[PDB]
Amino acid sequence: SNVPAFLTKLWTLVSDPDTDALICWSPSGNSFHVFDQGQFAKEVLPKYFKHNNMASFVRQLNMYGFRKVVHIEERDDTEFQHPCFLRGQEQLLENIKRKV
Amino acid sequence: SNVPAFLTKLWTLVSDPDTDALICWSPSGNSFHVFDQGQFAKEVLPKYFKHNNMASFVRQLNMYGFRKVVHIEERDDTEFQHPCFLRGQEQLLENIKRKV
DNA sequence: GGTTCTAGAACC
DNA sequence: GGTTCTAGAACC
Repeated sequence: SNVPAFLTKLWTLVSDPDTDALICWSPSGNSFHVFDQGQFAKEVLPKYFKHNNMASFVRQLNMYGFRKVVHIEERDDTEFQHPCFLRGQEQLLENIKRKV
Repeated sequence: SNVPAFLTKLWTLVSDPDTDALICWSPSGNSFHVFDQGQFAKEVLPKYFKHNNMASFVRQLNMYGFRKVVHIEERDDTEFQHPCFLRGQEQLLENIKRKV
């Protein structure tokens, strides 16, 4: 396949029991969460990407069409969502498209 | 004076010995640094602002014309700068202007 | 106005 | 293309 390396890395990042303490799939599998935003940034992002910044990780998620899921009004949790980014459906990452 | 509350809060945030471990003036006084970005976010921002997010703190700094100082190529440090935001010159915060 | 979310554009 | 920096616009 010729899927972008961001998405195969995201898939791996999320899909990793050892990682699940800081970023894991939602129990249904239609979204993924990230806890302790700043530790994840510091302790996980560099092992997959060429930086250590949540800001820059998020920027990609937006560029590939992901949208944050809003938690409405403590709870240091950030969740993201894309229709073709589903736990049972790895072959759907091919269908994701970065906007250029 | 009728200076915006963001800037009086920034001034206080930076200018506080107890805070200086996570955000302090540059030794000359022409800029301010922030260390351990994520802890500052979590442990300081909420005591001055209605959130706990660096992203949203930065956004204001940009809105009031601050510009990040680039550290060029480990070093978990972020520095910001504004010509009318100087340690000896509190009365110059009146001269700062948010773009609208 | 402050906060949050997303995106533009420059620099790699 | 990925990263960084800043800003637009909607929602409060």
